Amino acid sequence: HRRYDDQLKQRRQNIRDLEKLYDKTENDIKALQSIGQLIGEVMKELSEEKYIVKASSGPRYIVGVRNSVDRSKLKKGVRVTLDITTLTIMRILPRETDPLVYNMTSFEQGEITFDGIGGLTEQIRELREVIELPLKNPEIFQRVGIKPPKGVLLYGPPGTGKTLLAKAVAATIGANFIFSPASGIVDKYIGESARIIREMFAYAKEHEPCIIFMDEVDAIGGRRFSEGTSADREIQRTLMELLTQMDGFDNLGQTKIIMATNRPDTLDPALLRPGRLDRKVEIPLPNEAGRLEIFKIHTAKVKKTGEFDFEAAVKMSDGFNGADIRNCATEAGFFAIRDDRDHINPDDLMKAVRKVAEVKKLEGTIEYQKL
Amino acid sequence: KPTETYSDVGGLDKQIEELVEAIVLPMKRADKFKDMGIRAPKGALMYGPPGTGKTLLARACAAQTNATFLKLAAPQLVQMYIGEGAKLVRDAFALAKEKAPTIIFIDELDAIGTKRFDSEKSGDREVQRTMLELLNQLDGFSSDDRVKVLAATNRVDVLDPALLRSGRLDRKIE
Repeated sequence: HRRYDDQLKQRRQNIRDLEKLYDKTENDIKALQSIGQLIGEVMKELSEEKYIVKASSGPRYIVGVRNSVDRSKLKKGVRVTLDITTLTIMRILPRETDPLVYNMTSFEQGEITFDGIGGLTEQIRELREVIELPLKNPEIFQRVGIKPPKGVLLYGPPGTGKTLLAKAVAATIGANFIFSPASGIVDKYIGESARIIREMFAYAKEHEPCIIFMDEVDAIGGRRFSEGTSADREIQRTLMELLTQMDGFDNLGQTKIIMATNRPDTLDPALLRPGRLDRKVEIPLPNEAGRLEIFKIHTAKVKKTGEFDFEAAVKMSDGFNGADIRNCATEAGFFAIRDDRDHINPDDLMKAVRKVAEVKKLEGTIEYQKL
Repeated sequence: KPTETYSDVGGLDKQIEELVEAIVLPMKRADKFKDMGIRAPKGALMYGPPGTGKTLLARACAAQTNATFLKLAAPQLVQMYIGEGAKLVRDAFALAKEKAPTIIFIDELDAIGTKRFDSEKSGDREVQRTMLELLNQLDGFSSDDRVKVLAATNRVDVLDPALLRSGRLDRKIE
């Protein structure tokens, strides 16, 4: 009796599962019945029902209005939606210049914090005053009367963790961060090279000032004497846009500009002078006490022995590197494999530091980048 | 994978064992590095007289791993179209995402780099663009120690001092 009934009860559950598939399939045709809509920004207001909106392709047309939109938000400076057939305004969308998300989102995954960049504390407490404080309690600078700093320059010898400085500050504030590589925005197009900089400062008002980051820019800061320039003239307008932005009449000082580079001299001396970049923060070789905090950082998550060395690792490598310790952590793993040990020999840790002395041979001694 | 193996070479085992510790052992022993927390070397520097077996030794190591290989020449990163060379390095590590255990080879590392600020001509900048991609991509989603790159160059004299880091090239193999 219940054998035939239980078979139909299981089919009844499959009937309701197909009912959701019926509407889902019918909605596919309903989604394909829709047409395309042109997106443009209002340039000039011709009349009440007549507007001039520039299409995304660059032509302009005189478009009408409908009863489903409000003419108060259809004025200039607001991105609207046009029609691809009769060329009229249909709907209203929020203002987004060039919605490139990979440039807007920094892909934050917490790894290194202020305790992992330690040993730089002399320069770490220097950054948090001009970054964390004005983005938290801006009235401190307003009571004295000084204007909040706009740009911050992070430079130094390679291997000191300047790249990790972007992820360390971003792991605390938790606000928005815009990563803009130097050679990723140089893609050759008409008027696009200077427009990319205009984007980040345009999105800073709607997305809140937060922090904008620049990664290893060796290019736009050059004088560029003319050999023919080999199509790079598009980069010249990129430098002009960056200089005119700081001196522009728009409200600034809330948005922080973090620009890191290998050496400062390649940057535009117009930027290095006051009025645009007010903050030059050097990250030189840490002192004897600064390196000691870093060895505990790399040996924390790594399985070690309780005899792991403290202050002798600083005395082993002097003047050869003095910057990147993480090289020593990688070399120490190979000595334990030959001896068939999971834990690292404290003597092999000192041998890995001695090996690094002959690893670099890249010269790169920096006495010239102080200024 | 290529057709070259370790049997076709001899007497280079001193330099071969240095290559086995780069793209060979950290790939199979990765289970040990994850438990120990030790990061594998991101790459290995190769230099010497141009008439060595650096092209053959790097070829013998690629067939033993039996993994997807990618060959990218440094002079090929410079093109007349701006941004095309920047997309080469950007799309080179993009294939290291879909296929995680891959091998990238860069021939003539000295081909891309310079300073060129003080003196006349104001440099070039049609070169250093793709060099900044090598610094940014290896500091990006990459450096999971499946991206390990074999860097082959002639001499050590002319090179960018910023090309060597614990996140780019570790073992310098003479």
